[PDB]
Amino acid sequence: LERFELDKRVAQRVKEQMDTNQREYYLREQMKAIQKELGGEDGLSDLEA
Amino acid sequence: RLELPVIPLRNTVILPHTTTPVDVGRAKSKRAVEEAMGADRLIFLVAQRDPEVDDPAPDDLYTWGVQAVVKQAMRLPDGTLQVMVEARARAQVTDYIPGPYLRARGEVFSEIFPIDEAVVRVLVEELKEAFEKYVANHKSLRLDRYQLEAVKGTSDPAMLADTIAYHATWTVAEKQEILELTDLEARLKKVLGLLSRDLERFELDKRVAQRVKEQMDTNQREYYLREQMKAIQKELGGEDGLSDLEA
Amino acid sequence: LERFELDKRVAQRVKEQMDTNQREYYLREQMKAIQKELGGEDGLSDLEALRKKIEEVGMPEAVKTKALKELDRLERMQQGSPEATVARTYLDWLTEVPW
Amino acid sequence: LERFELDKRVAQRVKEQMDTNQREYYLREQMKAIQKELGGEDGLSDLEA
Repeated sequence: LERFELDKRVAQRVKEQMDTNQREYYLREQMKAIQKELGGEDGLSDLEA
Repeated sequence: RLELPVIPLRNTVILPHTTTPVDVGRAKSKRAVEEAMGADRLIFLVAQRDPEVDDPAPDDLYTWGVQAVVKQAMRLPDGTLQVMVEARARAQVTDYIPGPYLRARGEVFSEIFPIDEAVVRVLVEELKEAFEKYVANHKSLRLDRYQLEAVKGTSDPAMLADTIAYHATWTVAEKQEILELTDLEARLKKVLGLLSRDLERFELDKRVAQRVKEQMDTNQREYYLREQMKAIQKELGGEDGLSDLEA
Repeated sequence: LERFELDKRVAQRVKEQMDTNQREYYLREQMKAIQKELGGEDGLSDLEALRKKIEEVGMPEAVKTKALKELDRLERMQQGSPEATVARTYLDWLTEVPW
Repeated sequence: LERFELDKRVAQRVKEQMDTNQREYYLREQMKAIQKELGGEDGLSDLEA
């Protein structure tokens, strides 16, 4: 029964690891989407200039 | 003019002519409701000082306010005295004799009256289409959707602004700068501008939601394609990255 | 008509400058929440003290635009680094000298 | 009563040391089977070496 309790415990730790990985991916793409919308006015790059 | 108890608040700003439940959950303040019934059942609602304190003080009010009045005599047996109000009109303070219990020496109401009413007609129909599509857009409001279909037909831009700008969330200092002028049709313009900024931030949210989704689908496509490349190297196999190692 | 419309276009620039820069207020508010949940604190109180100290000391406006082009390469990276700390201390050394 | 209190406490902490053994043992079982399926039985030979 201790073995089964240990299985539930590592099951929950697994699922939480997944969801923080997923949301941190989501939010870095949020950040860069917002970011290039902000830098929308300037589209000129240094090498093209 | 009849001095009235300024009954203290948590965060809620009231506009005139609106039935509103005020939940007096403070034993420093329910006795101010006893003093309100000892003051012709009358209230004078002045805004609580921002970021909140829990003390009725002279350093915990503002420089305007409105009067209200009891509608239900509701007791809650937990330390709260629920009062139903309806705000009258805007006035101010002659002598705020401080507290417990706080009062202001009451005024008469500030009485501004509409001229230039066809611009008000254009701005009421702009308000109408604006609030219409505001309800249609912001579904984070979860609003009652059976009401402006009933109350569209009136022309009372005071009461129109009251009930229309009442139900919807924008912050406390904006409630202040509506509450804190005698200027009428400019504050109607202010409400319309609030609606405009609502629609603006709505559409900017939409835009960055779409940029999110296309970056997601792009990364998934690029992963699928790099696996197509790997497996093509596999089923060519003569081009193994390995017989060079055995050689 | 012509003078009223001069004042009208003045109020047009008033409205659109308020719209645009309160709109960027909204967008940086979103970046506050995002940087919080990913890293530590509100970006460890970064890029807000620098942004409020560029506008207040001095300065010639070419220096100010030069600094605002250096805040934008710290919107792309904050981790580490052997790369972003050089521009960080560069703009620090810029903003701290007197005008 | 006192001597048998001593016996019961020392035996229960014998079971506590057995609980430490069961924790580290069973989790070591799980982690080495996972480390094996991340290996080919090599990556299991050379790391123990």
